[PDB]
Amino acid sequence: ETADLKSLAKRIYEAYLKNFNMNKVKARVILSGKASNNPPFVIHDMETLCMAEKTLVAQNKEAEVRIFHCCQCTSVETVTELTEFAKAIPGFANLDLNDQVTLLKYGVYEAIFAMLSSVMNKDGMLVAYGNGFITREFLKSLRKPFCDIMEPKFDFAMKFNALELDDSDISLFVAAIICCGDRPGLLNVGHIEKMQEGIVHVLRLHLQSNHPDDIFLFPKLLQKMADLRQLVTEHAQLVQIIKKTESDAALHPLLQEIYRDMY
Amino acid sequence: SLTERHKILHRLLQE
Ligand SMILES: COc1ccc(S(=O)(=O)n2cc(CCC(=O)O)c3cc(OC)ccc32)cc1
Repeated sequence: ETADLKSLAKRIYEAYLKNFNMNKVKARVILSGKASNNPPFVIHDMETLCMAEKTLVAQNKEAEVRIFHCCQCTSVETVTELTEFAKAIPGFANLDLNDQVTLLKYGVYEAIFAMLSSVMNKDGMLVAYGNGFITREFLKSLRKPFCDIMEPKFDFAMKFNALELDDSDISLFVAAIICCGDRPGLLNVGHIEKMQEGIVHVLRLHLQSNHPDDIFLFPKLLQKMADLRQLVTEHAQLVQIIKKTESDAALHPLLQEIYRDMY
Repeated sequence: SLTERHKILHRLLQE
């Protein structure tokens, strides 16, 4: 394995490109309307929401619950993609299957929030594969609890985006997020922490070639990782609240088992 | 156990 370090960065990156439909370089041209005369449809109020829903699946309750369910769809799609992505990290499939699951369990949402930043700016975010753009303010204007779910993610994304990472950076970051040695219930820690060490080692080298001026970019990234942990724990608890006191808020089974006893 | 309390996930893990 000391051998596969040399192309480890390149390896992780192209797993990222292979496995994630939407990426930062794609989101960024869309959000900058430079490739196109035809911007995403803007969902900024209840009416424009209803307009977009007309595209249908191509149920049906209150507006928040409708938005809620649609997010789960993207979440499921991303968890799945991350699953494939992790299998591609050298030594991940060689791990105890009960460890392959706890790594994903605790890591998916951290990585999801990290990758979300790519489709976000201070005013909103791309949805439906970049065809839509739902505003931050609209989401905030939602009611009681639902208006509280996305906002902290915007807050994180704005600071994370100021680091100006590219996908080759982000892929490694996500890889490191995933191979975390201190997750609960991990069987053979040592092997994993060894995995961690190698990824962090190529990450740091990569940051130094890629962002030579940003001397402490790597420590900055370490703190982002801590921040993401806190973010995910908080999100986990909000989603539980909503799971308790919201009848129509059904949770897709794959996500049911992820939150199920996390934080 | 985990492999049990994480059915779908587990199934994804294996090919
Ligand atoms: C468009 O892709 C995504 C992917 C993820 C997220 S998220 O912030 O994590 N997020 C997740 C849920 C439901 C639970 C789950 O999906 O796990 C949710 C509900 C909301 O109510 C208005 C707002 C944001 C939400 C947003 C967009």
